[PDB]
Amino acid sequence: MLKIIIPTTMLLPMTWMSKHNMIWINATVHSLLISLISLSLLNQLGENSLNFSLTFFSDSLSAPLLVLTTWLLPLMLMASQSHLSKETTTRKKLYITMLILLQLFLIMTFTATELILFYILFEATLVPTLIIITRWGNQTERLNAGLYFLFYTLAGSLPLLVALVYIQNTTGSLNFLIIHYWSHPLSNSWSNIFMWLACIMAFMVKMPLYGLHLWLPKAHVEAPIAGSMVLAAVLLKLGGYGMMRITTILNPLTNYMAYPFLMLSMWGMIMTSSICLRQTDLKSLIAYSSVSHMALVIVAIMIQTPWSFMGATALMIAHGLTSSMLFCLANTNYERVHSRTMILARGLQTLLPLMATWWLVASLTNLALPPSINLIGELFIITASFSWSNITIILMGMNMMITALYSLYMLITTQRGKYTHHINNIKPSFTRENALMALHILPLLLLTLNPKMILGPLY
Amino acid sequence: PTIRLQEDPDPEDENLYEKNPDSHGYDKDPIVDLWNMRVVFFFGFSIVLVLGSTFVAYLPDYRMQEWARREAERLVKYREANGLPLMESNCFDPNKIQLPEDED
Amino acid sequence: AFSAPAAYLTHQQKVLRLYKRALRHLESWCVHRDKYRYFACLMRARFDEHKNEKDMVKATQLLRQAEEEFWYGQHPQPYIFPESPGGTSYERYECYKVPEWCLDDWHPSEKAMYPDYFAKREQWKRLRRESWEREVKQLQEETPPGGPRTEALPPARKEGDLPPLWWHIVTRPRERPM
Amino acid sequence: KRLFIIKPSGFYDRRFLKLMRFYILLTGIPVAIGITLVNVFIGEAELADIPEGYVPEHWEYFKHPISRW
Amino acid sequence: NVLQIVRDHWVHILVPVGFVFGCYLDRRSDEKLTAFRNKSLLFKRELRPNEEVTWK
Amino acid sequence: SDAPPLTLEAIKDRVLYVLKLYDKIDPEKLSVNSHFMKDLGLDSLDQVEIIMAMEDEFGFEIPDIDAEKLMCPQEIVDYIADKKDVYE
Ligand SMILES: CCCCCCCCCCCCCCCCCC(=O)OC[C@H](COP(=O)([O-])OCC(O)COP(=O)([O-])OC[C@@H](COC(=O)CCCCCCCCCCCCCCCCC)OC(=O)CCCCCCCCCCCCCCCCC)OC(=O)CCCCCCCCCCCCCCCCC
Ligand SMILES: CCCCCCCCCCCCCCCCC[C@@H](O)O[C@H](CO[C@H](O)CCCCCCCCCCCCCCC)COP(=O)(O)OCC[N+](C)(C)C
Ligand SMILES: CCCCCCCCCCCCCCCCC[C@@H](O)O[C@H](CO[C@H](O)CCCCCCCCCCCCCCC)COP(=O)(O)OCC[N+](C)(C)C
Ligand SMILES: CCCCCCCC/C=C\CCCCCCCC(=O)O[C@H](COC(=O)CCCCCCC/C=C/CCCCCCCC)COP(=O)(O)OCCN
Ligand SMILES: CCCCCCCCCCCC(=O)SCCNC(=O)CCNC(=O)[C@H](O)C(C)(C)COP(=O)(O)O
Repeated sequence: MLKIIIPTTMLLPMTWMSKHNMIWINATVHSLLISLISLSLLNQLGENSLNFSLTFFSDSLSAPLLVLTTWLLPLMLMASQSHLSKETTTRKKLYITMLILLQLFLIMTFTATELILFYILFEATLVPTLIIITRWGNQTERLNAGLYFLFYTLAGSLPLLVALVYIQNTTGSLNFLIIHYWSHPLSNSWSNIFMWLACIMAFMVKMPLYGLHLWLPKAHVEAPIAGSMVLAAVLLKLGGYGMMRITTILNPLTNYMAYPFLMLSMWGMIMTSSICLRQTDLKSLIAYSSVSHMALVIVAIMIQTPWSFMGATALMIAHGLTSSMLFCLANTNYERVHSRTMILARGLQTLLPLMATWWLVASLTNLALPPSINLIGELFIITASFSWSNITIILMGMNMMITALYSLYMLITTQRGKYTHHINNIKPSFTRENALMALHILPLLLLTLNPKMILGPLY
Repeated sequence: PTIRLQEDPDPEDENLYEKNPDSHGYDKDPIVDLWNMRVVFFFGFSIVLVLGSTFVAYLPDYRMQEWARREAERLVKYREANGLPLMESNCFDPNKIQLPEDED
Repeated sequence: AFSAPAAYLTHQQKVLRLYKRALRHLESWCVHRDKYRYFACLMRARFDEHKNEKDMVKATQLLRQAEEEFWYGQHPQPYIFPESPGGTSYERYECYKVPEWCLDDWHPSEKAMYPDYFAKREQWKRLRRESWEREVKQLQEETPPGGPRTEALPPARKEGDLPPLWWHIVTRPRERPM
Repeated sequence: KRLFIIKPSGFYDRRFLKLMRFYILLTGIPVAIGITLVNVFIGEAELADIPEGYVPEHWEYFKHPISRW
Repeated sequence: NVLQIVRDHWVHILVPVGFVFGCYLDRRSDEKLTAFRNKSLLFKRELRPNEEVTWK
Repeated sequence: SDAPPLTLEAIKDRVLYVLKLYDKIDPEKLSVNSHFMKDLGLDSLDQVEIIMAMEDEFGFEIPDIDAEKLMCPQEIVDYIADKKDVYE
């Protein structure tokens, strides 16, 4: 597994020893090659994981997450080099260093065998993200956003640490293989109830769960483009991965402790999806669609069935790709008109025909058009929820209807109608932006032909 | 002075097409910009997208799906000829199980 | 849509608009031309019956009762001209109207075709550049200190002058741009 | 008479599309030719019984030549 | 002339060799987890008359 | 194909044709520059009917604010030419 880690670490001295006008080229090429190397982890077994060493292992759940993480870095570098043009050389290298450190932390987080090491890396991912948001964000709110990002997460994860070192003191180990094999039921007691809460709330805040999702519309909106791309595509999935990993110790306590979270998720799906209908900020609309999509992953993980776990894995990957593409698409317009108001620039299909096609495809994948993997994950979760209770079809059905409404609305407001008369600085699309959209959308469509690669360990 | 400080005016954004009408939007320097475009296109579309997709398509069956199909065919053939049930209700043999003493 | 609106409509304007609207809805009800001619002459007679009323209270009351009559008796599906605001071709060609400033972003290979068109465009751009300060000066001098009372714009009063704020009216895309 | 049609600059979209097409084909066409040549001249393996006293290599458990490689 | 290329393009070999080194460090790791090599109840096997280990 | 490229002379011809078909206005007296009120002694109500007849002739609707002002056939021709983008 060091054959991926060490090349990623070499991106730092390579970036710092590069010419002033060659950092973007070198970083992009070598991060793409690291993605190529990362593709080898998709060769998974049917029975157990790829146990590289005592420290690192790879499973059918973490391999697609690793591939998405490595694939996202070149796209972030491509999306960042436009608005960082006037920046000094050393600050450009510092921004690229922040991105490389984030990738390194995420790669180790997804493959750590022991839960304390996983916790340390999963918390270390906060520092580069906060620095990115609060140093390179554009507005004065970016400071407050940073605080919201910092303290929502930590207030959730500080109990988790206390739980973890507690568990090792009673079971003897925090190794995930040992934890899974030597698993024992959780009794029905107040102490076990609070241990269950300490093991779960940290991940719930990362998803985030409706009710503790306030930090997200601030952090994603105020962040720079690469910050929001990594926040939506990978950092939200840390909660899903951690919940999937930690659920084994939780049973049979999860059957009754999951009710408040299932109610919050199944209602906040409707709440945030409807919030998207009345949103004057385009980037804020895209951010809220993420909460609406992750409510479904929370439901799938809480109900604890093989179909739900498969659906949650597929939906996490598909949402990562689609939300990253949507944030980039909004940034293309922002770098033209310098405002995130959705109705400021209209009728753009007339002026930018191919970027309109990109918008249409992104909106189609957002509303889970078959046979996209967005739809595969959504439908698997809906089927498992129907098994859990038939009445769920009403809530699930309603969410689907609303999701299509605010997606196409987002399409109709920005692309159709007539272009505003005063704006006259709308330049033709650059090759960089078009390629950035294509490198988002082509892997998404290609994953339809081999969905077993993104369906997790329950396939 | 009714201004609170000495400050630069906010500068207007630069159009890359003014000096490089075929600008690709990667860099101000035309040569560096063109090589950024070529390197992104080659290493993203030609290498990772095509060769990576081909590599993933032809991955060996380490998930043992064809193996499981073959084993299932073997046991279905064997059981049907024998007249034994196609599938067994209990995965683990009863003889090796020691239930508690009595039902009460 | 070309004339500036006024602060209000006078009584004469209101009754004329009512006459036109009632005639159009009557034509919607009376499909055939002879029947429309008959009842339109009856409508004109009904309007002429009080043509020279001098009691403005009585005239206003009569106009109000006429409005109440029309609203009850209006056709729920009035005929609309195809390109009128309610018609079936109202904004059909707006997707084809492209602003002329887009031509500035054409690649030089695109501009290599149509050399005469772009030479004429350069002359038009020079004309627009050269007369802007005179138009601004004219507007400032003509308008009152408080500000302009109405949206009416003045014509060019000197010889080599263009009417102020003319570029976007003149360079309208087209009604059938493609 | 023929009139001028005011359009946004279509040069850059067309250039991007032909660049993407070329850079995809540059490797895709050789890959397709290689795959079909391998298929035609080096077919899939044939399922056989393991000869007595022979331990197959791990790659000898797959039937497609590319997967075996 | 070799310096005009090498002195400004050597940063292009950091990640490749960093990959190669990484692979090496994996193999050495595999040499510390051989306590059950050819000892599992599922894959225990008589060695071929020339081979020394079932895997490296 | 579609409708021919309608020209200025055609607009003038159709406007004068419609006016000459109006019983209130005699054909010999009517001129392109004739005012509908001073020259023809026509009331405001009468004027509205002419505008509606022009709408029916050319198949498009003239807004009331725009319509009231048109007092000469030349004015109507110029308005129609401006709407249809007629330059000869
Ligand atoms: C354009 C830019 C925009 C980009 C768009 C976005 C894309 C982004 C980039 C993505 C990169 C792609 C990566 C994917 C790689 C995956 C490749 C792969 O896995 O290959 C699998 C597959 C090969 O499977 P395999 O496991 O390798 O072979 C197994 C056997 O052992 C082998 O069987 P065999 O040994 O018995 O013989 C088979 C052999 C031999 O074939 C033959 O010779 C037999 C032909 C019989 C013809 C019979 C008459 C002809 C001759 C008669 C006359 C001669 C004699 C008489 C002379 C006198 C004349 C009268 O042929 C082959 O091996 C097939 C060649 C494979 C080509 C694969 C194409 C993808 C390459 C990857 C790169 C693509 C990049 C684009 C560039 C593409 C360049 C082309 O490739 C296929 O394409 C199979 C498709 C066959 C299906 C037929 C159609 C079925 C219709 C059902 C659907 C109907 C519903 C409506 C929907 C219709 C929509 C179409
Ligand atoms: C906005 C987003 C916030 C995040 C949402 C987190 C939700 C956390 C909710 C925790 C789920 C359940 C907690 C404990 C399980 C039962 C709680 C209680 O209501 O049920 C009865 C509990 O009995 C009594 O009701 C005691 C609880 C009453 C005192 C607690 C106050 C709860 C009020 C709600 C506070 C708001 C929670 C969030 C704070 C910010 C069960 O009856 P009983 O048979 O006797 O007890 C069996 C439990 N045993 C086995 C451990 C013994
Ligand atoms: C511009 C104009 C557009 C229209 C014109 C284009 C012309 C048509 C071209 C489009 C082709 C249509 C596709 C038709 C389907 C045929 C392809 C199919 O056969 O290949 C699949 C194979 O597809 C691959 O399995 C999926 C590729 C995996 C995608 C990975 C993306 C690369 C990595 C990028 C990083 C992104 C991060 C992802 C996070 C997880 C079949 O899978 P499989 O049933 O097995 O094959 C059986 C035989 N085998 C097993 C021996 C090989
Ligand atoms: C962004 C906001 C997120 C908020 C997350 C905070 C909630 C975390 C859940 C509680 C955290 C503390 C739990 C302690 C760790 C559990 C380990 C454990 O098992 O210890 C228990 C002890 O459990 C406790 O003592 C916990 C009691 C609570 C102490 C601190 C109170 C915190 C507030 C409680 C309610 C809030 C929790 C839900 C709020 C959700 C977020 C709004 C039993 O051990 P023993 O003593 O050995 O018993 C067996 C032998 N006698
Ligand atoms: C299907 C249709 C539904 C039915 C609609 C019902 C409508 C009511 C029918 C009867 C109409 C009335 O009451 S009529 C309105 C009642 N009041 C008056 O008429 C006041 C006097 N009007 C004038 O003095 C003006 O000069 C003027 C007459 C406008 C001419 O102006 P010109 O000559 O200077 O253009």
